[PDB]
Amino acid sequence: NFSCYHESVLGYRYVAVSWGVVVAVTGTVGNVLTLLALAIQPKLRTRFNLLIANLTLADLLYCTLLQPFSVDTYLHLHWRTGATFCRVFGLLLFASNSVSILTLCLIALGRYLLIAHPKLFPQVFSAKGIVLALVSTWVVGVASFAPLWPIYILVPVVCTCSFDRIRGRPYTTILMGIYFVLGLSSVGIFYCLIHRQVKRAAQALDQYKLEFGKVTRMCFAVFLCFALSYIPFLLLNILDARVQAPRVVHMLAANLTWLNGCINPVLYAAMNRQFRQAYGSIL
Amino acid sequence: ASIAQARKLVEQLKMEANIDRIKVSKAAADLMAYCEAHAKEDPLLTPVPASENPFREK
Amino acid sequence: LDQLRQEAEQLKNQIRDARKACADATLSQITNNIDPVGRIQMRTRRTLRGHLAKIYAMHWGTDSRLLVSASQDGKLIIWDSYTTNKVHAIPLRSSWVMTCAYAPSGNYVACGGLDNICSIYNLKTREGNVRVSRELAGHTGYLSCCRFLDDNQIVTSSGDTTCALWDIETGQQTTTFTGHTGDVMSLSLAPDTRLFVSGACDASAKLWDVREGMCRQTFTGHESDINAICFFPNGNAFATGSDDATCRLFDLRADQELMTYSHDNIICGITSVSFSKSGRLLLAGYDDFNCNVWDALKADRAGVLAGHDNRVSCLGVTDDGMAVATGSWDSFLKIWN
Amino acid sequence: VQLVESGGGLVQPGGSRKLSCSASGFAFSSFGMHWVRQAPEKGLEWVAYISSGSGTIYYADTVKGRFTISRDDPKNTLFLQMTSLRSEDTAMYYCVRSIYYYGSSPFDFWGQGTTLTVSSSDIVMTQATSSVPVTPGESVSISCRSSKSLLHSNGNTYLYWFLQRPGQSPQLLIYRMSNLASGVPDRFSGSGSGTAFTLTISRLEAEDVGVYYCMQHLEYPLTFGAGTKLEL
Amino acid sequence: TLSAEDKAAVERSKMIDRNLREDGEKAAREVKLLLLGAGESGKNTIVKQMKITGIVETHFTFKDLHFKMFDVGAQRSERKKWIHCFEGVTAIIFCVALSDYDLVLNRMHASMKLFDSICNNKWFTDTSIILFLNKKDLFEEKIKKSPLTICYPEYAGSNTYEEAAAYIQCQFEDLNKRKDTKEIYTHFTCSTDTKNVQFVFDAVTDVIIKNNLKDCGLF
Ligand SMILES: CCCCCCCCCc1cc(O)cc(O)n1
Repeated sequence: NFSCYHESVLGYRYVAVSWGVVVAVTGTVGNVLTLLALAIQPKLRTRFNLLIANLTLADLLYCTLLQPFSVDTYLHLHWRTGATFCRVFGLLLFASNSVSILTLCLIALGRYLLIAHPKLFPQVFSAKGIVLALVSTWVVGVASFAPLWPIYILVPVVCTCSFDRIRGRPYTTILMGIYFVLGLSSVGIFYCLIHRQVKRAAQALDQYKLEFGKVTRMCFAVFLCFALSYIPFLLLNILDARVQAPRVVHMLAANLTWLNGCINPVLYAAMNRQFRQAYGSIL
Repeated sequence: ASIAQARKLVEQLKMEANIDRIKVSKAAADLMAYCEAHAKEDPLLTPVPASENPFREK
Repeated sequence: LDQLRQEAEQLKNQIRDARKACADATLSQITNNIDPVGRIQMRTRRTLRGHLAKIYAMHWGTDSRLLVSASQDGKLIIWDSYTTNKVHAIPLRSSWVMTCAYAPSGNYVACGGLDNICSIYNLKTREGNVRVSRELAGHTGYLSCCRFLDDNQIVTSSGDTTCALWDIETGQQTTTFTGHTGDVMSLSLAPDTRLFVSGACDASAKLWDVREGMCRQTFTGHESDINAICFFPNGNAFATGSDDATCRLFDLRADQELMTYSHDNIICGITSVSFSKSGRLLLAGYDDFNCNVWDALKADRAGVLAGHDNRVSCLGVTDDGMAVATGSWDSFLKIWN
Repeated sequence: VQLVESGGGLVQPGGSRKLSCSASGFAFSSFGMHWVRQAPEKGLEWVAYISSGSGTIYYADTVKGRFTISRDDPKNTLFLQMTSLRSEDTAMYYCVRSIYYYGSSPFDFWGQGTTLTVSSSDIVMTQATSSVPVTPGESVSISCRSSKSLLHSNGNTYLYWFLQRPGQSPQLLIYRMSNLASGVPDRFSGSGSGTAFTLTISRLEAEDVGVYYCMQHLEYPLTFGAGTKLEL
Repeated sequence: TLSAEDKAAVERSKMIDRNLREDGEKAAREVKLLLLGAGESGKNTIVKQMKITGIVETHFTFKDLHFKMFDVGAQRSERKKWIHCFEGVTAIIFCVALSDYDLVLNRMHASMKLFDSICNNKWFTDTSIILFLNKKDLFEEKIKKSPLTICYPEYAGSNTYEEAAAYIQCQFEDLNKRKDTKEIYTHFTCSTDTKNVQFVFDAVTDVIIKNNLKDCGLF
């Protein structure tokens, strides 16, 4: 019952297992480094950096608890644990994914407020507002997926424990669409507006003569990483509720969504001015 | 211009050269004696019990 | 003109010879016999947060419970040390405050800075709101240290190489102290109030007659600017802190340097210097973000007070010697004991 | 500094009124304000208290709910909305200043007084003698006692002494039972121990004739003494 | 534990803290600018023109943005012991005139030295600089009176305004020993009226945008 053995996946299990191990290792090391940097430096507890800290918590939780089990199941094509553990594993996985998406959206909003309307950011992100936002994201991530407690099983198409696709279809598909629109809007629009503001500020100075190469790269990297990691999975499991696609597309989507936990630490700590130089000097 | 400054400097140095002075040993002994006499009434040097301390713990 | 230069050189040589004759025994040799003070452990009993900019100076009240602190945010905050409560918050006219002072009787608190003016505030006015009493103008350079000689007259040290004594009620400087080549950076009154000593950027400290109004002695030996200076409790010695990363002890009667407090690992300047009640300890702030407690008699590092994230800008030991409060540029005052 | 107050008059039982206190000559926005009422012939009786910024409001249990105390800092005035009065509410009402910080002198200034006439656990403070004859140039000691010791843990004996000159509002003499109020002749010297207090006058002279009211401040409601009247 | 007036004092302290926080938040939004240069380089002329015994504070307002300009030229005292109090200033305004060759006590080179010291000061690593190349108008005839050869023997271009002005701008910007950390904004005021404040606002908003980008991690 709890097996995903198949001939089609025979030539694809090893690559998925290797990629999962790489994702686990890289995400874990990056997130623990980020948390150590936050803990060591009291100046990194900035009003904005708490969102990045929450995102780091989500990626760390995923890449530490959920990913090893998934890669083990991929390797052995068998859900070693029981259904009682699935009911928790699927919920934790999907809550981690939802919290990561929501925190990415909130980071985009915070960046847009900082760059376009600096005098406004404190108002929305007030003293109690930061804890309010983090708690709201976490409670949403857990609650929106808890009702699927009876629906979490070892889905064969993915060889890992998650929500059954056939019977949870309506609610789960609506939830997935709500992250398709919300996430891709809150990322693309906000980063485009940030680029617009930066370009306008830079251009206003050109008239006194007789968008930097970094901001554009950073925005493009953020949006492209989010899209590549999430949109394939959401699109595949929204457009095709019935399980008839080959077993590789779902596994490819699983790999791409795994990429998010591995990459977010890079984009949000490694390329960040505050973390990079400070922790490098400390080392 | 500089004549006044030079005169003032010379006068000040001459006034300084006429001050009384004592051996360094006597000065060091006096400092040591003062430090020893008031050692028992120095809280930083000799911490006092928490009851007498006014900056107690939370 | 050259005759005056030759006479000055001869007088300086005579001063050097006379001071050399007095140094019969170094302080280190005589104090080597005494037992050394053990490692001094101090912890932050209070953290007086509330300032939103660099702390540049602080002063204790004679009651050992009230202290004042000035900062670039433009506020003088009078703290209740025992409970961390704010007692007052004076908004300065000019936010470039480089010093502050608490009157002996506690009625007045004064401050000044780049505005070139020493302001005096009434803390016990009938109206109930601390208000400026008088603005002592007349200086040509930034103020670096103010100390209330009396409830009616104070002595100020400016950045124009001059220290002046002010009559608060009249509002004009009765006596002007001149003779510093460089701008004065700190000041300290003798316990008996008859004399005060100031150190300037010319790497020399001067001893002045408050009443007579003339210099008495000049002490040299520092390699760089003297940021801070303090009187030994007995009143017959004072310790200076300079940018060359060494504190030194001068004696008035011996009229020469007496001991130097330097360490190889200490390479940055001193921002403030203070003495313990008995004088056996010589605390001094440093630009390396922490203060070091120096054994005033053996010159050994008896302890360290770390805990500030930026340069420590001021410190002072209560009149009863119960605590030492250090203020730093990170806008936090911590009271150790 | 000056505290005018008004609003008094003849009121039928069960009516209402809005006493007004106008503050002029001091930073009214930072002073806690009290309402102290004195019966036509009895001693003072605390009524209500409002802190700076109106954060904390207290009422005497005898008048809780009946009255409401409010302030308007921009208008520099203190209000006491009183409703459902009774025969016991006929009394002078004194708008009493109060500022609380380390070393302050609360109750330093008292309003003139408004005459309101209505048509027809607490610490107990007792004063030994109601009246004591006095002569100029003599020394007089006035003794007071509380129910429980007023020496709080921090070391302050929260007891106050007030002198009510005949026909004038009382003025603070001594605060915390040892500290001397500013502007007094300095002859008075208050001293005492826990739960036992006394006030000493050296070289008694004219203008010292009046009634002396003790007041604790350890915890609300504040309780005044009956009063000791000096007679020449 | 606390008595009555102890609680009252704690309430007073909390009120004072609230007022302190409000004032600090109000002051944080204000833009602080430091004004430097020689006294005769047109500092007074520009500050008085562009207005909407110690430190002189000037207040402006432009596009709902509040400026604080600290003209410290009156401090005829040793620097390096009060400059560190200007660490947090958002930007530094530097006024240099192009009509100072005649006065020798070497003025153009004194301005060069001052610019080098102020740009490379350890307290102004991040603080961007805003140059004002004043006295442009009369410079047009002054250069005709004295070609640029009198000041730059290494100058290779022609003795014309369009070339000399650019050469001077590159000479000043090259003096920056740290290109990446801080940027330099140059403007040829020529005693114009509205362009000075507009340029200050544009440079300030660019600096603020880049500061936010650094803080939020985009840079
Ligand atoms: C409604 C919000 C959805 C957020 C999307 C989370 C996607 C990660 C979940 C996942 C599922 C799966 O079957 C296999 C696998 O590796 N990972």
